[PDB]
Amino acid sequence: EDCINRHNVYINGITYTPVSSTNEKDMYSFLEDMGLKAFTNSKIRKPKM
Amino acid sequence: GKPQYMVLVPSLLHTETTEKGCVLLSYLNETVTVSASLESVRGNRSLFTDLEAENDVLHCVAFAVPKSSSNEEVMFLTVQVKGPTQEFKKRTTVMVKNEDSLVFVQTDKSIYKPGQTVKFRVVSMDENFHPLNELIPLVYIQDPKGNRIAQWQSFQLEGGLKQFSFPLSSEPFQGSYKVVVQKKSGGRTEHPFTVEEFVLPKFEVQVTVPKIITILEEEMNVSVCGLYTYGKPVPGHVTVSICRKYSDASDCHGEDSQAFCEKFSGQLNSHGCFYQQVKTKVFQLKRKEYEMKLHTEAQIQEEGTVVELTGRQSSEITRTITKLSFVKVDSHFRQGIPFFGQVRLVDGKGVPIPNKVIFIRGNEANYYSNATTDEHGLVQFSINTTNVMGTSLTVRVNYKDRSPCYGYQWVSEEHEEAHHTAYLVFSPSKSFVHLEPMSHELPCGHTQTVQAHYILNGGTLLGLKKLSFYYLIMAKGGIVRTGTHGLLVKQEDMKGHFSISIPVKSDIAPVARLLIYAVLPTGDVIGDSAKYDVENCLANKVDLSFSPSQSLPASHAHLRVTAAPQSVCALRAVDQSVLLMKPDAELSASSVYNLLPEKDLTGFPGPLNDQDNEDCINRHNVYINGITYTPVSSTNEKDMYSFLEDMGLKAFTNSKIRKPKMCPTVRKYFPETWIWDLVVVNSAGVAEVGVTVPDTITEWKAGAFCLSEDAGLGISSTASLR
Amino acid sequence: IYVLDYLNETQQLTPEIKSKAIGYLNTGYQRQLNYKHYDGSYSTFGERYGRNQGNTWLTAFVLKTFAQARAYIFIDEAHITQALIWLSQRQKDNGCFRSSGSLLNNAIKGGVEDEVTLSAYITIALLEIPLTVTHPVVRNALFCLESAWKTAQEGDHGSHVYTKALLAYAFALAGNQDKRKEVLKSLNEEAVKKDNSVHWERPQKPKAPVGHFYEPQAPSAEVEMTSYVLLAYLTAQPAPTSEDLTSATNIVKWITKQQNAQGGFSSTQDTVVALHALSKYGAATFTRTGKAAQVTIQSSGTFSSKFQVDNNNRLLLQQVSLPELPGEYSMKVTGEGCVYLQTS
Amino acid sequence: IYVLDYLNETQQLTPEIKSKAIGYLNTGYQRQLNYKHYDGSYSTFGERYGRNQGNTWLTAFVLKTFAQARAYIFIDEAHITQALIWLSQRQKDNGCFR
Amino acid sequence: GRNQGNTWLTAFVLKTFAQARAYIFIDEAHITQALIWLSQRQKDNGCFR
Ligand SMILES: *[C@@H]1O[C@H](CO)[C@@H](O[C@@H]2O[C@H](CO)[C@@H](O[C@@H]3O[C@H](CO[C@H]4O[C@H](CO)[C@@H](O)[C@H](O)[C@@H]4O)[C@@H](O)[C@H](O)[C@@H]3O)[C@H](O)[C@H]2NC(C)=O)[C@H](O)[C@H]1NC(C)=O
Ligand SMILES: *[C@@H]1O[C@H](CO)[C@@H](O[C@@H]2O[C@H](CO)[C@@H](O[C@@H]3O[C@H](CO[C@H]4O[C@H](CO)[C@@H](O)[C@H](O)[C@@H]4O)[C@@H](O)[C@H](O)[C@@H]3O)[C@H](O)[C@H]2NC(C)=O)[C@H](O)[C@H]1NC(C)=O
Ligand SMILES: *[C@@H]1O[C@H](CO)[C@@H](O[C@@H]2O[C@H](CO)[C@@H](O)[C@H](O)[C@H]2NC(C)=O)[C@H](O)[C@H]1NC(C)=O
Ligand SMILES: *[C@@H]1O[C@H](CO)[C@@H](O[C@@H]2O[C@H](CO)[C@@H](O)[C@H](O)[C@H]2NC(C)=O)[C@H](O)[C@H]1NC(C)=O
Ligand SMILES: *[C@@H]1O[C@H](CO)[C@@H](O)[C@H](O)[C@H]1NC(C)=O
Ligand SMILES: *[C@@H]1O[C@H](CO)[C@@H](O)[C@H](O)[C@H]1NC(C)=O
Ligand SMILES: *[C@@H]1O[C@H](CO)[C@@H](O)[C@H](O)[C@H]1NC(C)=O
Repeated sequence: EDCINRHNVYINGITYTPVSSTNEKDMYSFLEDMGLKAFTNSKIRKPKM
Repeated sequence: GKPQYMVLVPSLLHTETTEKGCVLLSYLNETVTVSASLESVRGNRSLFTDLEAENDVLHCVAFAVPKSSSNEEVMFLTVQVKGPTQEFKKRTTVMVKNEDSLVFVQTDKSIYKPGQTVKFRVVSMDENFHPLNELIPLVYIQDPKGNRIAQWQSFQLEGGLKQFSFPLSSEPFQGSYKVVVQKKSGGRTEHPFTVEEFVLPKFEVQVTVPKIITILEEEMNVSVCGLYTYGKPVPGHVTVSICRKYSDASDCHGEDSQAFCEKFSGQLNSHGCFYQQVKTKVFQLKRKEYEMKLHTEAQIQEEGTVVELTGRQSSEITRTITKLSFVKVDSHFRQGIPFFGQVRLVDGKGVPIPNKVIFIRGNEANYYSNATTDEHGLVQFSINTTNVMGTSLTVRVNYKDRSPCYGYQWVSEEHEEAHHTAYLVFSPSKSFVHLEPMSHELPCGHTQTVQAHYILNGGTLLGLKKLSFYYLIMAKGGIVRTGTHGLLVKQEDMKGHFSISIPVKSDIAPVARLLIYAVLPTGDVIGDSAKYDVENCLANKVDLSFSPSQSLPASHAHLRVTAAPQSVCALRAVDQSVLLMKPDAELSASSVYNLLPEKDLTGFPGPLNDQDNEDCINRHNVYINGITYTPVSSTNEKDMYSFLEDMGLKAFTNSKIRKPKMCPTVRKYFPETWIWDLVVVNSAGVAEVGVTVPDTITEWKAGAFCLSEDAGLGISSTASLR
Repeated sequence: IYVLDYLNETQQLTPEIKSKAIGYLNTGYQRQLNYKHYDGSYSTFGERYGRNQGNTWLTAFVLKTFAQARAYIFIDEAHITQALIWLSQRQKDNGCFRSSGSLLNNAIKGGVEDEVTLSAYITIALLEIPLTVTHPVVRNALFCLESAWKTAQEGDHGSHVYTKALLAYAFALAGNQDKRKEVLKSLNEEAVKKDNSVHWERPQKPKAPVGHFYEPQAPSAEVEMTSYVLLAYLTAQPAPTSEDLTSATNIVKWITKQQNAQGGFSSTQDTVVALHALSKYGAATFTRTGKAAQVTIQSSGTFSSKFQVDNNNRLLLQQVSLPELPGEYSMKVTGEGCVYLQTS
Repeated sequence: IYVLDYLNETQQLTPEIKSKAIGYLNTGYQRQLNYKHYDGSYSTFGERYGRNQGNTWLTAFVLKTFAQARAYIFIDEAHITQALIWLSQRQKDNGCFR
Repeated sequence: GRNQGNTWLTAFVLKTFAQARAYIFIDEAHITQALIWLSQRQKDNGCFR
């Protein structure tokens, strides 16, 4: 679904840094680990799509 | 109020030349002593110059550097701030170099006839253009076969010059010769002249052809005349021709690109010329057809004299046709001040065309806005600053899209666009100083004033009203002038415009790199830098005033020369027939400025010198917690070091300048050269009483130059006598 | 280089080997030069499509051996000055040098990757290149090296004892005769004597200092250590005292015994300094012209024994007894060349 | 080699060029040695695959220039003797060399 | 497999696998598999992405 990781490639700070994925625990992951899906409005999933 | 110290020095320090370097001891914590020490990479060679520093004053100091046997040697320069409380020091590599003098040779003539004595004079000056009594080891005349025919060894120039003479043989080699001067360093300054048998011409062949002509053309106007003295024309049966060379494919036994051309014929009118228009349709000037040559043949009547003149063979049929270009646009913008940029329209013979629509494009802030060319084909505009770093700005006009069949294939006639990519500066405390750009040839002997805009929104921090702004101007690879300005601010004071004066003196050579910068107690530096093209001028103002205008084979003619109060001036007067024959080798102000080494210093001496590592904080963080962690690479953001690097001077400092990323009587005779001589000017000018020449069938064109210890050298405007 | 150097000082040398050596020497120099960066640096790989960044230990190492190399075979001085300059660009007043060591394999050195141990190597290598103590890079390095001693001198927990050994030769080589003996007294006290043979070592099987770095380099620490300290003992500016060299001779007895069966030593950076330390001792001890060396050992009570040591004898353990119950003996040496007298 | 040789006999020479030269000289020697056969020969292809047979003019050429080169820098005498020997193996009394 | 199927190519395949299915018999799973993937890249507003 809507890929927001490939949206940004350039980024500020003191130096520019090109994108690469993350291995963390998002709310979605817990609901997935539970084995149930969720229809929602609020922020539940990590952006990396 | 966190203190700071700063010292600026050029990255290329000329040995045996007074090289200026400035110091800024900014905060009043105590009385301190600054001291730069230059020393060798290997060996015990060592120096020290103590610099007398005062608090919040930009005190300057110069110094001559000792000679090195190696043409270019790299050495260690370390500055040291010694004080009871704080003791700071920093090192970098600098390159020393023995930049030799700029010398030249003037010859009595461009061409010689055999048996005729050649007279030349050699002269030497420094980067500051003033007579330099150098010791030249060698000067010699090389014939066309390459044999050195005459030479003058180890000699010193008395008034920054020396005149010479070589008698040519009765049976010399017909061709081109050249006098050469090998300096002590080796730097061979060459200068030619031809030798051949010839009958001088009495009359010129004035050919008039459009300097440049449009590809889309039906016909064109062209004319040819013939005069000699006081503009008295001569009648003759002219036979002009107008041809072209498609692709200089080198003959192939069928003419060197001798491609189709309409020749012409006619008689010249007295009190006039022969005029003609020619249809260009015959030439086609399309399908890999490049340029044109225009021969003449004013076969002078009442004589059997056929003097041709292959004049104006620079009549171009350029590939471009509809064009535009920038004029005054900033290359440095900031997210907190909408940038401004001017553009101009040009086509064919640089014709500016008003009242025609343009199409600006900005892939960033989406400034896709049209406008129309005002009088003198021009459009100024500004855009809103709210996006990423690199901002690309292109400007398209009239018809960008069109169908010229294929791109490469058989013929292209592109209509060039104009484009630019400005980058932002790294703002430390959201504060910045912008310099209003005025790129255009600045006239010397006329002061200019530059506008400076300042943003200090919480840039004060300490909140003290008094804030010092400093500026420096550079040229010829060294700092020339220095100054300051004291802007007295509020606690927060972001809006304001203020300008600084600048006299265009001429000690600033063609390049004029100007910087400005602030010194905040937050330990930050904010500034800007810009380049201004200066017109090529001499300091010794001289003018040749030939007094008895025209005359006739007379005696005593008053020829005057105004110059510096005390100066040696080399005069040269010759028949404008030998000058008509082969034009003398260009000797103007522009000729001398090109002779100068280090016309501009931009960037450190990169091939020799390199250094960009003193704090690898780049790889400390392998990544940073973005909404999804991402690893680092590199950057192109502009900062302060970059402006000092672009200037070509490095800086020893304590405050934040570089971005932390530091890891990646019904008788006739005697005509050739009338007067080859020199004179000394009294306090004003000097009048030379030259006895007039008798075979004065033509005008006598004559020029000169001067040397003064104070006002450098000068060059006269070639004054004639009819 | 150091084998050619050692073979020459011992006097045992052959021209059929000198020639066979120079061939492997001149070739390796030119092959090494093939991995030099535009800035004068050197990298493990070379210059693989311009992407490679410099390792400050290999450059410094190259320079120390291009300083040595330069004595037998001719080296282009530009390569050393080019390197020296690049080393100064990686030089911070505080902490002397920066660790830019990007490599794959670390058996190549003995340094603890520490700014102290790295600067401690660059400072020897720089001093070893004949450079004055008044030089600006050595001025900002020596100052860092005094601060590194007074910080490592606070206690037993002071970067352990490896760092401590390099600080000796560096000082000795620099000329702080006073600070040299100050670090040398606290190392001599921290030494481990044995059967007439002294040495230096880390904690045998650690147990207490735990937290491994890649793999164990301890067999190479102990070899390098002693030989670094032997150089510090031999390196006195006027000349080493009889008290310096007699203590140095004991260190020699250990290293010479502790040798790799096939030839050389455990690592490589420990084989290099062993041979350099041996040859530098060998220069001080041996003599070329004064072949005669007479010795006389008598007693208060009519005892008399004397020997002639020289090029035909040195390779031989000349022994004598005659046991008189209350010893009152006088050892008298004459002529030239040294003799070691061990009484048991 | 022959430029270094000529510059020296004319007397017009510089140490900043002698050094710049020796670098391109010692490198090229070692790079050329990389195409030497086990038998002392030299082929345009070199060792690669181990199926190449010595170029009779290339070997002789190498030797003529390794004789010269040997004066300015230091080329291992074994390489010349190795070559000389292989040149003799392809030497027929009649018709001298093939 | 370093790719993400293009929405037009998939849709095209499906339109022609619908047609194709009339003369030559096709595996219905391939169409349903595609149809499902097309629904995953469907936003209420702006229909398809
Ligand atoms: C390698 O083996 C070489 C022999 O194959 C050794 O060469 C010998 O080197 C010594 C000196 O290094 C020469 O001795 C002579 O010494 C006198 C006086 O000494 C002066 O120089 C020393 C420093 O060297 C200094 O301390 C004194 O104050 C003196 O100023 C000179 O007058 C002579 O000219 C000469 O140099 C031997 O002649 C020389 N050859 C032989 C055959 O012994 C070399 O030392 C060994 N080491 C290395 C690293 O190469
Ligand atoms: C070419 O390269 C050389 C090496 O790079 C340059 O240096 C020269 O090096 C050689 C030694 O390798 C010097 O040799 C000279 O030998 C003579 C010996 O006497 C002979 O000549 C005299 C007459 O002059 C004659 O009477 C005798 O019978 C001998 O046959 C000595 O007298 C010299 O002092 C010197 O040692 C070269 O002379 C030296 N060059 C110079 C200019 O010193 C060399 O310069 C390069 N170019 C040339 C032209 O050789
Ligand atoms: C003026 O000098 C004093 C010392 O006389 C400076 O004090 C130092 O400040 C830094 C932090 O900025 C401390 O880490 C140091 O320990 C301080 N002492 C010394 C002796 O350096 C002070 O920075 C200066 N400026 C002001 C406005 O006080
Ligand atoms: C240049 O830009 C202006 C404003 O963006 C355009 O102006 C409009 O033009 C139409 C007719 O083409 C008018 O009906 C409107 O009144 C104009 N104003 C606005 C704000 O829309 C203009 O068309 C552009 N020029 C060209 C050549 O397209
Ligand atoms: C460095 O030492 C030498 C002695 O070898 C001396 O002659 C020279 O003058 C010294 N240099 C300076 C600048 O003091
Ligand atoms: C060319 O000649 C025509 C003659 O009518 C004239 O109108 C035109 O101005 C001429 N071109 C120029 C550049 O003067
Ligand atoms: C940007 O500045 C321009 C000034 O011409 C103004 O017209 C525009 O409304 C501004 N827009 C924003 C987003 O600030």
